Amino acid sequence: SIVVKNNIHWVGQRDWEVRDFHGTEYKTLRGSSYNSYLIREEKNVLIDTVDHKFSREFVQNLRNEIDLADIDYIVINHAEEDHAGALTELMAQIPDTPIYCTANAIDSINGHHHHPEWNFNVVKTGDTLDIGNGKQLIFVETPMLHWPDSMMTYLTGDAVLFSNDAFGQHYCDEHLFNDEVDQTELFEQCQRYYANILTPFSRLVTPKITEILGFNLPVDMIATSHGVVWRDNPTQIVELYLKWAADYQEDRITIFYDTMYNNTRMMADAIAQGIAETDPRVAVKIFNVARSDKNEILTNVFRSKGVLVGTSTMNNVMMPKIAGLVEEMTGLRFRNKRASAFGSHGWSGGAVDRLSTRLQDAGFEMSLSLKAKWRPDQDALKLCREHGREIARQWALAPL
Amino acid sequence: SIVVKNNIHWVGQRDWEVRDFHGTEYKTLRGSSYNSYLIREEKNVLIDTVDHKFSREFVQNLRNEIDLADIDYIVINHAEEDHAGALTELMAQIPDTPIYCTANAIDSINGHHHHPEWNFNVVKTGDTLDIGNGKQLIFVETPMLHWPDSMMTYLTGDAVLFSNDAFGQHYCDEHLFNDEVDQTELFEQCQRYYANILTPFSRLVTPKITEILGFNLPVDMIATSHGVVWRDNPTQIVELYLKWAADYQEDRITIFYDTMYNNTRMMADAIAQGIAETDPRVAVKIFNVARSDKNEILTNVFRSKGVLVGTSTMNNVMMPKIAGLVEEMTGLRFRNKRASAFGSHGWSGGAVDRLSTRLQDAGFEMSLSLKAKWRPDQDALKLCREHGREIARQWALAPL
Ligand SMILES: Cc1cc2nc3c(=O)[nH]c(=O)nc-3n(C[C@H](O)[C@H](O)[C@H](O)COP(=O)(O)O)c2cc1C
Ligand SMILES: Cc1cc2nc3c(=O)[nH]c(=O)nc-3n(C[C@H](O)[C@H](O)[C@H](O)COP(=O)(O)O)c2cc1C
Ligand SMILES: [Fe+3]
Ligand SMILES: [Fe+3]
Ligand SMILES: [O]
Ligand SMILES: [O]
Repeated sequence: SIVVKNNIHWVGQRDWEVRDFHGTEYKTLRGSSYNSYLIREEKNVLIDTVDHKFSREFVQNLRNEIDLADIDYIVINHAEEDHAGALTELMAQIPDTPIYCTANAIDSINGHHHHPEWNFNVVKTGDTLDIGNGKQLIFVETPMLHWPDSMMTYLTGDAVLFSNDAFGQHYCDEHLFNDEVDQTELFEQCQRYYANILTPFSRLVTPKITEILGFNLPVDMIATSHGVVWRDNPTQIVELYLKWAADYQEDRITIFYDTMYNNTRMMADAIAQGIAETDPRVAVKIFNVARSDKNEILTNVFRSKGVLVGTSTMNNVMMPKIAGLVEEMTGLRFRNKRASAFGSHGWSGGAVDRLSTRLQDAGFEMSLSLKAKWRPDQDALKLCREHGREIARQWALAPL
Repeated sequence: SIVVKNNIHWVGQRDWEVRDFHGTEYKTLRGSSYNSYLIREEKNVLIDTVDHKFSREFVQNLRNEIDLADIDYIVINHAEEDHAGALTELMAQIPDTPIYCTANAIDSINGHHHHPEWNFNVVKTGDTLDIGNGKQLIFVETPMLHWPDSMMTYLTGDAVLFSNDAFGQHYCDEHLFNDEVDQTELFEQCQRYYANILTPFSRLVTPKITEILGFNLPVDMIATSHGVVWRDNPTQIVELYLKWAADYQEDRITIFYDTMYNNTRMMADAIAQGIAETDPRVAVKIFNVARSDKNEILTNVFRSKGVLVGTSTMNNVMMPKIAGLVEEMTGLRFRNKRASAFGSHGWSGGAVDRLSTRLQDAGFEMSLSLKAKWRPDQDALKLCREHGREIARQWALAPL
């Protein structure tokens, strides 16, 4: 274990190896950690657990810290596999230990573990749990941030906000605190996490933060369920979350596509040239969805004012990886972003129009599409380059 | 080179390494070959070329066989990259050599190579090209089998049908003829090819074969553009194509899904049990689309009377790999097949209904969906098992 502050002990698990989250839809290229906390005051309180893969390690490590029978309360901020996976193993040893969680958490905990006989205590925003020595826990409901059952737990005196998933990131490191790790890598993992997971709930982020700020609770540390404990200027990640939630965009355009004979790739590169020579302020990124990291593509979409998506026509429809990515973007609900579909075809085509419609269905404001037949010659490449110019002029944040 | 028959020389290229075709949408697990043929009678005729990766090897190997200036005619059955990729390199040495192809091939050849100054000769069904010694080429147009430009070339006397893509397969072997290779592996690669490439054009296969049969042309060998030369009972692959084109299905059900916490997987396995204990005649296959070979999944769909597709709800939509696969199936146009969508959800769900609709859009006859919340308990697994029973009864090819 590691001392977070005073009697707050980190009893979690580092994961140097993990690469796949949520099936294979989130790639953790820098590993992750599953943060669990044991508070030892007059009462002993366990906050969350860890991923099911480390269930036996978690309980054994917990035994080394404390007699399991001496644990008074268990707090479940969020009943996802990677935080509540070792719960069954733990409750098998101490089945009478009370669990404090939201009403929705009773449904999600019972939904996986199938042990409704456990002693649940529904908490709502403002509810308190005294743990002695003048300290108490204050619970804050945060539904759909990012699950119906989600909440945060605040510890008075020590002024530590146990935020669970919120403000966390998938970043594995031997050091626990934010000021002890690589700042660039930390930011990248934080932004990657928000972009790929929290984007659809951005409308809920600012009101909830505003609500919490109204509570006037001092914050010395933010202890999340993933990655570092924020202790040095801890509200920096809160400020980032406020920025990211406001339909975030930079002067940036992301271009991605799939291609069978590189015809659409040729179009994509020419489009990029047209943009770059029209608006020097715009940053451009290009990805082949079949050869690139999907989560990196989505992080760039999140960062972009607009996107261009390319596909050739394959059996009268679009290429499947493009269809898959557009479906996923539809779920993420990007806002105030623009889009244009492009691609090559052999005869009757149709995938470009089909893609433009689905981009619109995903919530993008659509500009005109760009089409070409077979491999673009010099004349066709000029048209693609002109398309990039036209797009750059239209999507300009400012004149010229 | 290798002697196919008499003065017909195989001047193609084996590809032991290739794993990706059409971007990454076709996995060639047993490599492939690109078959090109040089006929040396009174006239010298080159039939097709090879993939662009082996362009320099192709021309050099061709030089070792014949003075390039002595090549009289070039026949392009089909102007796809993997057959016309070395054409530019070749025509750079012999630019005056006439090219015989369909009208649509002029558009596809010029579409990639951008050399309209080449000497094209449009051929249509029944047209002939005398090459001396009492032998002639007879051309047969086969539009949308599988490209607009596609055709076949028949050589009289030797009775060899140069079928290009048709009846071919991605199977790399040192031996050239069908009777010299592993028969099981040959069948598997043949069926994999038809299922993943030719399925949407099945309605065109039987009429074209019937037309060709009416020509009463003797067939000693079928020399395709991929894999083996059919010399021993060569029409066996034609008979397979007739079977496969007739909305082919076996008493088989394919189940595939994606899952984040294995909840949908649990449903899939229970569904399979219900099927197996209801109808012993049905063969069942189960795939996780994120962990399986996509082309194998599609080959099984092709072989199946029906499918069940699983997804959990992810940000109010379906999992992207499932969305991608359903798009691809929409393009393949499977016929006379049934489907049922299933999956787990956390709260409001919606992906199962969404998937059922898109399966219907893909052309499947839909049965009722199966839904469950979080991880299925014993009661829920009984319902899933009952769903498999109900599906097995409904999709029964015969009573009981
Ligand atoms: C398997 C396959 C299916 C195709 N289906 C269509 C089609 O349905 N309609 C069409 O216009 N072109 C079709 N084409 C032609 C491609 O769209 C054309 O080659 C395009 O220029 C390739 O673009 P890309 O290199 O970006 O993949 C198909 C090509 C392949 C290889
Ligand atoms: C990233 C993520 C997003 C989710 N979005 C939804 C949703 O929008 N609606 C819903 O009902 N459940 C949602 N869920 C809950 C899952 O559908 C639920 O956990 C389901 O039982 C998982 O099924 P699986 O194990 O087959 O993936 C979401 C879960 C995750 C991890
Ligand atoms: Fe988490
Ligand atoms: Fe081919
Ligand atoms: O999580
Ligand atoms: O091909």
